Amino acid sequence: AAKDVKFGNDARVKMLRGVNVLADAVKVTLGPKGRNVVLDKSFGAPTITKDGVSVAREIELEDKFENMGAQMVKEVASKANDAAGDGTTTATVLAQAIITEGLKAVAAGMNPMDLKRGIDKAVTAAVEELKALSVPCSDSKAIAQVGTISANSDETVGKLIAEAMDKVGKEGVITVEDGTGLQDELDVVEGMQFDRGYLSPYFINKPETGAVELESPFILLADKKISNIREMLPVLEAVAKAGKPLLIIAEDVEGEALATLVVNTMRGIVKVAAVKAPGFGDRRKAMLQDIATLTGGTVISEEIGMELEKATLEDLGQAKRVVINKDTTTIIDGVGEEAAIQGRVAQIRQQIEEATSDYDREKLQERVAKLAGGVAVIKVGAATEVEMKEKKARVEDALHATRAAVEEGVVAGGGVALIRVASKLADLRGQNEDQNVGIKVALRAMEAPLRQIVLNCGEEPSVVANTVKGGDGNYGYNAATEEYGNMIDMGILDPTKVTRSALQYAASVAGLMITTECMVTDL
Amino acid sequence: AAKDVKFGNDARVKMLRGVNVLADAVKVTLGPKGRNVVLDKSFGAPTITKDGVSVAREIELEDKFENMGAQMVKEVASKANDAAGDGTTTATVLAQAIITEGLKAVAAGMNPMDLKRGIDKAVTAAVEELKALSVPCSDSKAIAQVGTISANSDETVGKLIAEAMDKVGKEGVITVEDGTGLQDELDVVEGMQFDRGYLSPYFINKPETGAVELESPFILLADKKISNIREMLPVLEAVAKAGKPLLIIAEDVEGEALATLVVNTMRGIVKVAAVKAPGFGDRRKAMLQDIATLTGGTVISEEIGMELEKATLEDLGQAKRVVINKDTTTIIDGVGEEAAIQGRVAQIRQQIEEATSDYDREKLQERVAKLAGGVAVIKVGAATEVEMKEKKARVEDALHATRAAVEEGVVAGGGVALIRVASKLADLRGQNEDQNVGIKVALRAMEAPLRQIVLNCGEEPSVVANTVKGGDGNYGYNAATEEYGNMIDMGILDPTKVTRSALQYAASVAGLMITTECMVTDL
Amino acid sequence: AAKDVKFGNDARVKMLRGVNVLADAVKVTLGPKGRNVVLDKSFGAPTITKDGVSVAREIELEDKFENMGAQMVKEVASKANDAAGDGTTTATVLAQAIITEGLKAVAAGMNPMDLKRGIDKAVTAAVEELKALSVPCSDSKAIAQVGTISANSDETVGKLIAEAMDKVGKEGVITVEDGTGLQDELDVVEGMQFDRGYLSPYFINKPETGAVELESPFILLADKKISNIREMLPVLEAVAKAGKPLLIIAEDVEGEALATLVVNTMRGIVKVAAVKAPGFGDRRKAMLQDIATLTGGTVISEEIGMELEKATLEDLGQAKRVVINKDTTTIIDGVGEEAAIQGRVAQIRQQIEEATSDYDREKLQERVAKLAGGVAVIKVGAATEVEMKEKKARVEDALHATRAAVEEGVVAGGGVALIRVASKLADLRGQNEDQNVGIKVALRAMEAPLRQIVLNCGEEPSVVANTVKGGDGNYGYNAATEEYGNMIDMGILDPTKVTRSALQYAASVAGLMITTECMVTDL
Ligand SMILES: Nc1ncnc2c1ncn2[C@@H]1O[C@H](COP(=O)(O)OP(=O)(O)OP(=O)(O)O)[C@@H](O)[C@H]1O
Ligand SMILES: Nc1ncnc2c1ncn2[C@@H]1O[C@H](COP(=O)(O)OP(=O)(O)OP(=O)(O)O)[C@@H](O)[C@H]1O
Ligand SMILES: Nc1ncnc2c1ncn2[C@@H]1O[C@H](COP(=O)(O)OP(=O)(O)OP(=O)(O)O)[C@@H](O)[C@H]1O
Ligand SMILES: [K+]
Ligand SMILES: [K+]
Ligand SMILES: [K+]
Ligand SMILES: [Mg+2]
Ligand SMILES: [Mg+2]
Ligand SMILES: [Mg+2]
Repeated sequence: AAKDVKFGNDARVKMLRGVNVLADAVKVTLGPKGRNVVLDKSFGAPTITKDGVSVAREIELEDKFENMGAQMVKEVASKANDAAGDGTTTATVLAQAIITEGLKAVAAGMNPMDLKRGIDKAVTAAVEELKALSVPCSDSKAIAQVGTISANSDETVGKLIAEAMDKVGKEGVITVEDGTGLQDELDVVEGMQFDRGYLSPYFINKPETGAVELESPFILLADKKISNIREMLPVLEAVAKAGKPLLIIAEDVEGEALATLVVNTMRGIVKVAAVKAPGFGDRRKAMLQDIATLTGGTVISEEIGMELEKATLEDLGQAKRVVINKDTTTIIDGVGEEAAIQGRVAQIRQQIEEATSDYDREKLQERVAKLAGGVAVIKVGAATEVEMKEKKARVEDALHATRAAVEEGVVAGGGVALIRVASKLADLRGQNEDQNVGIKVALRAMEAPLRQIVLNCGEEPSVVANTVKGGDGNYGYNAATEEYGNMIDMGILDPTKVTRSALQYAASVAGLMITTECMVTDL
Repeated sequence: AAKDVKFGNDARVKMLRGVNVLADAVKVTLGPKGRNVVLDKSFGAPTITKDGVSVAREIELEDKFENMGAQMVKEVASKANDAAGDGTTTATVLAQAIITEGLKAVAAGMNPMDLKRGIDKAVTAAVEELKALSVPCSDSKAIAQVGTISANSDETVGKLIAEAMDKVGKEGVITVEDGTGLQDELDVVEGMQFDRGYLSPYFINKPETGAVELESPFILLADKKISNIREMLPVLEAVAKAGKPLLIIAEDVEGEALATLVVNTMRGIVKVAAVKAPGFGDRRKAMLQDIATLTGGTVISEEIGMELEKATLEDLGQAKRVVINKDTTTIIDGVGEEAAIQGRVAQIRQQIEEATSDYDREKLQERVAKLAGGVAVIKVGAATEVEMKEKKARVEDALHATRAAVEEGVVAGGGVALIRVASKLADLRGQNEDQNVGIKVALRAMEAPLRQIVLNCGEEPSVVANTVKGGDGNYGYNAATEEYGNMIDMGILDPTKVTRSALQYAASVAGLMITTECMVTDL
Repeated sequence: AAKDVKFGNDARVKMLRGVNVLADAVKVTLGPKGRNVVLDKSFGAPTITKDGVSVAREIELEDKFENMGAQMVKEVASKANDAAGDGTTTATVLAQAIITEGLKAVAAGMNPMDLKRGIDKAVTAAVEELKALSVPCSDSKAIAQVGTISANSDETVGKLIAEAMDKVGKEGVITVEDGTGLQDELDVVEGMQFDRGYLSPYFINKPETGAVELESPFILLADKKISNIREMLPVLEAVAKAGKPLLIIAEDVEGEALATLVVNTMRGIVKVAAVKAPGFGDRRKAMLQDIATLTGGTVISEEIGMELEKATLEDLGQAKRVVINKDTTTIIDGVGEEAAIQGRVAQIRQQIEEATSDYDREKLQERVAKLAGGVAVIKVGAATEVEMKEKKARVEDALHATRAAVEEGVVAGGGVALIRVASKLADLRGQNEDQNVGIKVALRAMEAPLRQIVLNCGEEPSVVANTVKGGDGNYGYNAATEEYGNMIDMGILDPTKVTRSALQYAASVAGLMITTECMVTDL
């Protein structure tokens, strides 16, 4: 339609106003003294959340240019959540700081593309320095502390994540689920996990988490590809009568003749989903057989000659809970048979003892790790649904933070790591003066997380920032106890991946936004 | 769409205004001198109710932030009703008191997260002190008094509930249904009850009670699920000939080829429902056989070879009334042969006389308890429909309260138990000063139920609260007779579960609500 | 008419909003890095001013409660201007800080009357500590530095004021008036000054400074008070034909038959003013004789028999410029006769050498000091009228500040003195806790001038405030050079009277305002 076109400082201040609205709503949640945000939901009760990305996703403005800025900066929280699942508030705070300082430099007549280049150079240097001063979470062994910090100083959540990592392994699969009591529970049970996603965007359930849940579902397995509808239509009727939702693990499924027909068949009463099969050839068949044995099902094949028309409900597999996400799909609890599971584990161990191929060896080691470790389910204890959603979000944040910590390491929390890397980059220079000003903009924005943490505590951010900058190493400000000390010793640890990702995404988006002179939107 | 975003005290006062609107409407109903609320119904006559959750569910505000506050608080009454079925007004009163005091503390600069932690610590301590203060309802033997208090001092309702618990046992199943006369009736008849729910969210009938009623229905039983629904299609038409609702008890039934098709088939004249069967394997088959014998029906099986195509209406089961709820589904009066029921009971008793396995022992004991106890139906007597709805709500409250009393115990009513536990927690302290303020907020809110009860009587709540606090034990204030005395002696008994649940849910929601600094809603 | 009535926090936030509007407009002008405010004038060009009281007087809000707050704080700048003629921005900043912190304490449930009592106790203690901390400007001898600081670091203005004080004495009268060139001129000329005001409030000219000006005026002197109007009507006609404005000096004149008649006679072409004469009886006659000899005029008396009807234009006195103010009326330049002036001075000196009465001695010494010192005139040099008004305001501020400095002493500038006295009052306590919180409010608000000075420089106020508080003595922050050092050594000196008065007026008004629970205005 007809477009409103704005130029220069008018467009820039409107975009900054939108960025500020989103970033203020998100930044009120930063740190231990960060507060909560109520998001009105079109379905049911409002959501109370301390998660930056949840607040960011819900922000949309009446003013179109302000909304444009809000959406562009909301991309920062979205990317931070997608990458690290944590630090979305920090990423938003950093993006707002870079935007504000860069727009100030633009108003000083400097070339915004050179400012963007300086910001990018500073952020590359800072990512290198973050890697340099990162400390492995195996050496530090503070997975509980990382989980506690990421769960808003909830020591019980961090202890639970630490116990789950001690039980199913630091790389084992852990899933956060809604509990039934008022207490958080940890249950290590038998399950399977494969890194595959749903093949239909309309499969998403009523919750907007992006992943679908199947309660006591029906597992279907097939290594070959079927053509005719009427061949497996009686199987569709049998599934429709089993009472348990259908999850199909096949090589690949379209939506032209299967998803469209079923979506025109239902109004949404039963959630039927299909997933891809990791690997190919012999590996796909062997993983399918393992999944069938875990769930008590069977896998059809051309060589076997078994047809789906003769398949019964008892022949097919059954589970208790399945979580299907784009990144990773996990069958949480498949009944199957414990003796069968143990026998399959022993058989795969014997196969390891037999085979010698390097790729086969590593895939068999992955298989035995998946089977022996099982899954660990953390049931969130909460008296109400709003408390359940809040605590589950915090536990998922702690889970993501602990995974990122054991993957990439830890650094001093409370914004201290960014302060230290900015201090180490004081002598960084660019090609020209505008690049140097962009570098200074990035370095000053690197203090914004600590300053916002301190602002949320009601203290004076400049004094605390100066005291931290005057220190060295992991010296910083415990905002919970409102006192200075060694951040590592006090247990305030941030995953290096979370900090690095927040900085990188904030920098990319914000540096792009400071280079804008014109904005085109609808009237 | 575009979002209105509010921050700090403006958001908090709008949230509190919504909370106050909902809580005032709910709280006018508290205590013996509490009054009624008329809720306008889009269908039929308005509903007159003294039930806090009924008033709460009907509250929705034009202002969006006030509406958010109202919805969050309405969650308290919803959770209290779901858990204890009583005390929703007390839960709302407690939530409003916690929110008001906690928002006052937040306005005093206190960190709301620490206030929430202090509130949670105080509420955990008070739950412990309520458990300690609780007295078993078997020892006290005041089920009639509990039912009388929960029925708004209706001694006839309490006496009826006491007689029903004396006849079918304290754990026997009791259903409240509309009568035909102007007097309340108690009828102990043969029936069955299994803890299973409906498999379709659209199965809810015209009444919004959440449980569906089938009048003189037709019972269908099956332990195995056939593939295609066209096989029983003749049985479906045979059912469609006889105007009896079809309740199908099976292992599990989906809805994407049976419920969706039946929804597209009929417009809702006569209803058909499907439910799960308790147990699995042999236990499920035994339960289905028992239900069929109670209702005079038959159970199909693969081993038997009896196909549904040969099934007739006479072979299938039949009942007089069935109430299907998510928590528990009960067949009130299955139309079956009395001699057959007695013979089945004798055969089962012989099975106890033969069986010895501990799990089999307990399941057989449950079977004989369910069969011998039967069901007790309370026919609510009322001249008009509005009086019927009001009295039925009160009798359901009394039933829930008596169940909670025989389950978890009783305490002094009139808010005296919360006053006593708050007095016992005067020396409770948290980690810091804000946590201590949160504890004091929780303790002061624990007085709110008694104060609101006294306000509804027109007396001065502070004087009565001080007089009660100056006493000890079960000393409190009979608001019906407007005089002080031992609450247990005067029969003002509250179930411990009801009090504890009201406190826990009010605390969870209100503590989360005082921690909000930003609110995002539609414009 | 009909009244809008607001209560509690709604009234308080409206009042605070008005206070904030006025104080923000005023506070943008504080310190060496303070900027200017453009005030729209209904007559002619807008005025550009760095004066806090000029901005404050021009502020009036559409909202009535915000306007009430604005008027109440505008009283602070008005009182500071009336008392010290300087520090009105500091007084406004202090008042805003006291109001903000005190309203925060009121929102914390604290008694505002006790907060006001604590504020008053802290401010009394701080006035005492300022008196102790003050250093005489005779010992320091930094009148040039005081004038430079008060003229917004205009060293030329401070040097000019210092030269004028060296010439006509520190107590000699100095008048700032518009020049004709682009350079500031200092002219020590013969004149007189008596601490008397105009007898009519309608005499105020179009300029709003409150002091009327007569260009080349005609001086009339009289000691005896005649009754009728026709007696001096020939004198009035002689003045009307003379062409020079009339300034009458007498005992006392009403306005029933003279001011009203002269107001109705003309429309405002040439102004005619009447003023009191210093002293009484013989002293009044001697003062009138001295003034007449200075201006070349004559004084009528009953004993002399010289009637006003016989007075001629040559007999009456004449001057070149007259400025009349309520506080003090000064005849700037009267022609008279130099030989007559010298003869009168010698005669009065001989009278001193003759008489011996202590009161006569002191009055004669005052007379000879006034005659010998004469007057100093500072001609403000500016190319345009807007620059003229701005520079004249700054020179008048410097003049007032130098007078206050030689009267009451100096302290460290840049808000350092208030910081030091707040540090000294750290252990001050009141009767109760609310009084102690009021004391803390006053002590925190006494940091506001330095913090606003630093904010106007674009630096971080908390860091500079902490650095200054960590220092001792006159150590502070030169905001012009942006570096720390001894405030006295760098010549940043504030008159002790200016600082003390700003604190006292801010405290009185702000403490009264924090005690308000209801506001009544027009709708
Ligand atoms: N006690 C503490 N003292 C100081 N800083 C702390 C403390 N606890 C946590 N932090 C810091 O607060 C930040 C985490 O706050 P928060 O979890 O609200 O934001 P986030 O991780 O950036 O985003 P998200 O909302 O996506 O989780 C990290 O920088 C962490 O190191
Ligand atoms: N005669 C009485 N004297 C004093 N308190 C009484 C008396 N009768 C009942 N109460 C008290 O009144 C409260 C019950 O009020 P009411 O039943 O209206 O609300 P509720 O139990 O909170 O919730 P709901 O609306 O769901 O029933 C309990 O605290 C009970 O102990
Ligand atoms: N170079 C300087 N460094 C630090 N502080 C300074 C400097 N020059 C002046 N100041 C301080 O700035 C303040 C004067 O500011 P300003 O004159 O604008 O306001 P004011 O005196 O409060 O009122 P008004 O507007 O009526 O003159 C004093 O506290 C003075 O000591
Ligand atoms: K956050
Ligand atoms: K009620
Ligand atoms: K000023
Ligand atoms: Mg986090
Ligand atoms: Mg009740
Ligand atoms: Mg000044």
